[PDB]
Amino acid sequence: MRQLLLISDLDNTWVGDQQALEHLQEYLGDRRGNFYLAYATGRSYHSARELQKQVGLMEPDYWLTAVGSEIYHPEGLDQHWADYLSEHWQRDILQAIADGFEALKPQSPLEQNPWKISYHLDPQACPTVIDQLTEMLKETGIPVQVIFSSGKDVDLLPQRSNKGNATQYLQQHLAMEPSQTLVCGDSGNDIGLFETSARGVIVRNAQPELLHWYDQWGDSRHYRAQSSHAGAILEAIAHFDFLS
Ligand SMILES: [Mg+2]
Repeated sequence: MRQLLLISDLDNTWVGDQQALEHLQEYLGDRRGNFYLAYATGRSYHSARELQKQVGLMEPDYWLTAVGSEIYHPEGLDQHWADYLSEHWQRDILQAIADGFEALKPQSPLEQNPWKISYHLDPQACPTVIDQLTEMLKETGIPVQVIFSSGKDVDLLPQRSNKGNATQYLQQHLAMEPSQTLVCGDSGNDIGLFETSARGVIVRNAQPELLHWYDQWGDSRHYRAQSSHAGAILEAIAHFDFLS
Protein backbone atom coordinates (compact mmCIF):
# COMPACT_ATOMS: atom_id res chain seq x y z
CA MET A 1 0.00 0.00 0.00
CA ARG A 2 3.14 2.15 0.05
CA GLN A 3 6.22 2.59 -2.17
CA LEU A 4 8.79 0.89 0.03
CA LEU A 5 8.99 -1.84 2.66
CA LEU A 6 12.15 -1.10 4.64
CA ILE A 7 13.27 -3.90 6.94
CA SER A 8 16.36 -3.27 9.02
CA ASP A 9 18.34 -5.00 11.70
CA LEU A 10 18.94 -2.75 14.72
CA ASP A 11 22.24 -3.30 16.53
CA ASN A 12 25.21 -2.40 14.31
CA THR A 13 22.99 -1.65 11.32
CA TRP A 14 20.40 1.05 12.09
CA VAL A 15 22.20 1.73 15.38
CA GLY A 16 25.92 2.36 15.87
CA ASP A 17 26.54 5.75 14.27
CA GLN A 18 24.25 8.14 16.15
CA GLN A 19 24.78 11.07 13.77
CA ALA A 20 23.91 8.90 10.77
CA LEU A 21 20.91 7.49 12.64
CA GLU A 22 19.59 11.03 13.16
CA HIS A 23 20.21 11.95 9.50
CA LEU A 24 18.38 8.84 8.33
CA GLN A 25 15.42 9.34 10.65
CA GLU A 26 15.02 13.03 9.83
CA TYR A 27 14.96 12.16 6.13
CA LEU A 28 12.49 9.29 6.51
CA GLY A 29 10.37 11.31 8.91
CA ASP A 30 9.49 13.85 6.21
CA ARG A 31 8.21 11.07 3.93
CA ARG A 32 6.73 8.78 6.58
CA GLY A 33 3.55 7.84 4.73
CA ASN A 34 5.49 6.54 1.72
CA PHE A 35 7.08 3.49 3.31
CA TYR A 36 6.50 0.69 5.78
CA LEU A 37 9.29 0.33 8.34
CA ALA A 38 10.09 -2.86 10.19
CA TYR A 39 12.86 -3.36 12.74
CA ALA A 40 14.11 -6.98 12.65
CA THR A 41 16.02 -7.74 15.84
CA GLY A 42 17.11 -10.63 18.03
CA ARG A 43 15.99 -8.52 20.99
CA SER A 44 12.71 -9.11 22.79
CA TYR A 45 10.03 -6.52 22.08
CA HIS A 46 10.68 -4.99 25.51
CA SER A 47 14.43 -4.82 24.91
CA ALA A 48 13.84 -3.28 21.49
CA ARG A 49 11.65 -0.63 23.15
CA GLU A 50 14.45 0.04 25.63
CA LEU A 51 16.86 0.57 22.74
CA GLN A 52 14.30 2.92 21.21
CA LYS A 53 14.44 5.06 24.36
CA GLN A 54 18.24 4.79 24.40
CA VAL A 55 18.90 6.12 20.89
CA GLY A 56 15.55 7.63 19.97
CA LEU A 57 14.46 5.10 17.35
CA MET A 58 11.66 6.42 15.16
CA GLU A 59 8.38 4.52 15.51
CA PRO A 60 8.22 1.64 13.01
CA ASP A 61 5.16 -0.03 11.54
CA TYR A 62 6.44 -3.43 12.67
CA TRP A 63 8.87 -5.03 15.10
CA LEU A 64 10.17 -8.51 14.16
CA THR A 65 11.51 -9.66 17.50
CA ALA A 66 13.08 -12.43 19.55
CA VAL A 67 14.60 -14.57 16.78
CA GLY A 68 11.44 -14.15 14.72
CA SER A 69 9.13 -15.47 17.45
CA GLU A 70 6.93 -12.37 17.81
CA ILE A 71 5.84 -9.71 15.34
CA TYR A 72 4.29 -6.52 16.71
CA HIS A 73 2.56 -3.52 15.19
CA PRO A 74 1.27 -0.51 17.19
CA GLU A 75 -2.02 -2.24 18.06
CA GLY A 76 -0.72 -5.61 19.19
CA LEU A 77 0.91 -8.92 18.34
CA ASP A 78 0.34 -10.05 14.75
CA GLN A 79 -1.99 -13.04 15.11
CA HIS A 80 -1.47 -14.67 11.72
CA TRP A 81 2.26 -15.03 12.34
CA ALA A 82 1.48 -16.29 15.85
CA ASP A 83 -0.88 -18.95 14.47
CA TYR A 84 1.74 -19.97 11.91
CA LEU A 85 4.31 -20.49 14.66
CA SER A 86 1.76 -22.26 16.89
CA GLU A 87 1.12 -25.00 14.33
CA HIS A 88 2.33 -28.26 15.87
CA TRP A 89 4.15 -26.25 18.56
CA GLN A 90 3.96 -27.69 22.09
CA ARG A 91 5.54 -25.24 24.54
CA ASP A 92 4.43 -26.92 27.74
CA ILE A 93 5.91 -30.34 27.04
CA LEU A 94 9.11 -28.83 25.61
CA GLN A 95 9.55 -26.66 28.69
CA ALA A 96 8.83 -29.62 30.97
CA ILE A 97 11.50 -31.71 29.25
CA ALA A 98 14.13 -28.95 29.18
CA ASP A 99 13.42 -28.08 32.83
CA GLY A 100 14.52 -31.62 33.66
CA PHE A 101 18.12 -30.76 32.77
CA GLU A 102 19.89 -29.77 35.99
CA ALA A 103 22.50 -27.87 33.97
CA LEU A 104 19.80 -25.64 32.49
CA LYS A 105 18.33 -22.71 34.41
CA PRO A 106 15.39 -20.69 33.04
CA GLN A 107 16.24 -17.21 31.81
CA SER A 108 14.27 -14.26 33.18
CA PRO A 109 10.52 -14.15 32.44
CA LEU A 110 11.38 -11.13 30.30
CA GLU A 111 13.13 -13.48 27.87
CA GLN A 112 10.23 -15.93 27.61
CA ASN A 113 7.25 -15.87 25.24
CA PRO A 114 4.67 -18.39 23.91
CA TRP A 115 7.09 -19.40 21.14
CA LYS A 116 10.39 -19.07 22.99
CA ILE A 117 11.67 -21.14 25.92
CA SER A 118 15.01 -19.82 27.11
CA TYR A 119 17.68 -21.08 29.48
CA HIS A 120 21.22 -20.48 30.69
CA LEU A 121 23.70 -23.35 30.69
CA ASP A 122 25.66 -23.77 33.91
CA PRO A 123 29.18 -22.36 33.28
CA GLN A 124 30.63 -25.54 34.79
CA ALA A 125 28.58 -27.83 32.55
CA CYS A 126 29.58 -29.39 29.23
CA PRO A 127 28.04 -28.37 25.87
CA THR A 128 27.22 -32.06 25.38
CA VAL A 129 24.19 -31.30 27.56
CA ILE A 130 22.91 -29.26 24.62
CA ASP A 131 23.70 -32.16 22.28
CA GLN A 132 21.65 -34.45 24.50
CA LEU A 133 18.68 -32.06 24.58
CA THR A 134 18.84 -31.51 20.83
CA GLU A 135 19.04 -35.22 20.00
CA MET A 136 16.21 -36.04 22.41
CA LEU A 137 13.96 -33.42 20.82
CA LYS A 138 14.81 -34.67 17.33
CA GLU A 139 13.46 -38.02 18.50
CA THR A 140 10.03 -36.38 18.52
CA GLY A 141 7.91 -35.00 15.71
CA ILE A 142 7.83 -31.58 17.36
CA PRO A 143 9.12 -28.84 15.01
CA VAL A 144 11.51 -27.30 17.52
CA GLN A 145 15.00 -25.89 16.99
CA VAL A 146 17.59 -25.50 19.73
CA ILE A 147 19.86 -22.45 19.48
CA PHE A 148 22.93 -22.42 21.72
CA SER A 149 24.92 -19.18 21.67
CA SER A 150 27.86 -17.59 23.50
CA GLY A 151 28.37 -20.94 25.21
CA LYS A 152 25.68 -20.02 27.73
CA ASP A 153 22.31 -19.07 26.19
CA VAL A 154 19.78 -21.65 25.02
CA ASP A 155 16.62 -20.90 23.03
CA LEU A 156 13.96 -23.44 22.09
CA LEU A 157 11.92 -22.05 19.20
CA PRO A 158 9.59 -23.27 16.48
CA GLN A 159 11.58 -24.34 13.40
CA ARG A 160 9.51 -21.77 11.49
CA SER A 161 10.84 -18.97 13.68
CA ASN A 162 13.68 -16.74 12.48
CA LYS A 163 14.24 -13.20 11.20
CA GLY A 164 14.21 -14.14 7.52
CA ASN A 165 10.99 -16.12 7.74
CA ALA A 166 9.26 -13.34 9.67
CA THR A 167 10.44 -10.87 7.03
CA GLN A 168 9.17 -13.02 4.17
CA TYR A 169 5.84 -13.36 5.98
CA LEU A 170 5.55 -9.61 6.45
CA GLN A 171 6.40 -8.93 2.82
CA GLN A 172 3.60 -11.17 1.53
CA HIS A 173 1.21 -9.97 4.24
CA LEU A 174 1.63 -6.36 3.13
CA ALA A 175 1.53 -7.46 -0.52
CA MET A 176 4.79 -5.63 -1.22
CA GLU A 177 6.81 -6.63 -4.27
CA PRO A 178 10.47 -7.72 -4.13
CA SER A 179 11.44 -4.60 -6.10
CA GLN A 180 9.74 -2.48 -3.41
CA THR A 181 11.53 -4.17 -0.52
CA LEU A 182 14.86 -3.26 1.03
CA VAL A 183 16.51 -5.32 3.77
CA CYS A 184 19.44 -3.94 5.78
CA GLY A 185 21.93 -5.92 7.83
CA ASP A 186 25.44 -6.42 9.19
CA SER A 187 25.85 -9.90 10.70
CA GLY A 188 25.83 -13.56 9.80
CA ASN A 189 22.46 -13.73 11.55
CA ASP A 190 21.12 -11.36 8.90
CA ILE A 191 21.83 -13.81 6.07
CA GLY A 192 18.22 -14.98 6.28
CA LEU A 193 17.15 -11.41 5.52
CA PHE A 194 19.24 -11.41 2.36
CA GLU A 195 17.68 -14.68 1.24
CA THR A 196 14.41 -12.72 0.98
CA SER A 197 13.27 -11.79 -2.53
CA ALA A 198 14.21 -8.15 -2.09
CA ARG A 199 16.89 -5.55 -2.59
CA GLY A 200 19.36 -5.39 0.24
CA VAL A 201 22.18 -3.36 1.68
CA ILE A 202 25.21 -4.78 3.44
CA VAL A 203 26.60 -2.10 5.74
CA ARG A 204 30.31 -1.33 5.42
CA ASN A 205 30.88 -2.52 9.00
CA ALA A 206 29.43 -5.96 8.16
CA GLN A 207 30.79 -9.05 9.90
CA PRO A 208 32.91 -11.51 7.88
CA GLU A 209 30.17 -14.15 7.83
CA LEU A 210 27.86 -11.77 5.96
CA LEU A 211 30.68 -10.60 3.69
CA HIS A 212 31.52 -14.19 2.75
CA TRP A 213 27.85 -14.83 1.99
CA TYR A 214 27.76 -11.71 -0.17
CA ASP A 215 30.92 -12.55 -2.11
CA GLN A 216 29.53 -15.97 -3.02
CA TRP A 217 25.75 -15.57 -3.28
CA GLY A 218 25.11 -11.84 -3.61
CA ASP A 219 23.58 -10.58 -6.85
CA SER A 220 22.51 -7.27 -8.42
CA ARG A 221 19.93 -6.86 -5.65
CA HIS A 222 22.60 -6.67 -2.96
CA TYR A 223 24.40 -3.38 -2.49
CA ARG A 224 27.80 -3.21 -0.78
CA ALA A 225 27.51 0.24 0.82
CA GLN A 226 30.54 2.49 1.19
CA SER A 227 29.07 3.93 4.39
CA SER A 228 28.62 2.11 7.70
CA HIS A 229 25.59 1.76 9.95
CA ALA A 230 22.60 4.01 9.20
CA GLY A 231 24.61 5.85 6.57
CA ALA A 232 24.49 2.68 4.47
CA ILE A 233 20.70 2.75 4.52
CA LEU A 234 20.56 6.33 3.24
CA GLU A 235 23.08 5.34 0.58
CA ALA A 236 20.99 2.33 -0.47
CA ILE A 237 17.75 4.30 -0.61
CA ALA A 238 19.39 6.68 -3.09
CA HIS A 239 21.14 3.86 -4.97
CA PHE A 240 17.91 1.90 -5.47
CA ASP A 241 15.94 5.08 -6.25
CA PHE A 242 13.49 4.69 -3.37
CA LEU A 243 11.31 7.57 -2.15
CA SER A 244 12.43 9.91 -4.93
MG1 LIG B 1 23.20 -6.49 13.96
